[PDB]
Amino acid sequence: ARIRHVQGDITEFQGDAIVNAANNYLKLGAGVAGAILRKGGPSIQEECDRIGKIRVGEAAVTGAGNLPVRYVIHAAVLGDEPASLETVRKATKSALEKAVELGLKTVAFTSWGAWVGGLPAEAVHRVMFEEIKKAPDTLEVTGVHGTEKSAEAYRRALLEH
Repeated sequence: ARIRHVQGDITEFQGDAIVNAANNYLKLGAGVAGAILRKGGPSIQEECDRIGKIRVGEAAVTGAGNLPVRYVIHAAVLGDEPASLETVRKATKSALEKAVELGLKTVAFTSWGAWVGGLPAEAVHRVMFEEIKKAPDTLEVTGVHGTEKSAEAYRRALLEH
């Protein structure tokens, strides 16, 4: 799938879905998840509770409440097991699979930086980008970054070569 990198708040993404990095228990806390629970509203955690625990490396879909997407795809990168490059690979793949199953066209991810601090940053990026590349061209993926400097740096890396 094609990727485009922009600066923004992922909770303001106007497309079909956002991916929320998650624990496998599917319980929301602070950060992106906190913005989701506040701006999305109570229905998101309520539906996560309905789904129940999933395995690390899996994903699960909820509605998005008052957010301007249709779905939140929760990607379980850690929880009852630690994050690894394999859990990152699996969770990314699983999230993309849910998007494809739902027949979606536009899906946003963050860098997942706040979930992978003990892993090598460049390898995390490589694993995620490889999974996104393998996804069908029926998907357009947006990488949402906190700053313009970072968004542009990610675009720059796609020239290289």
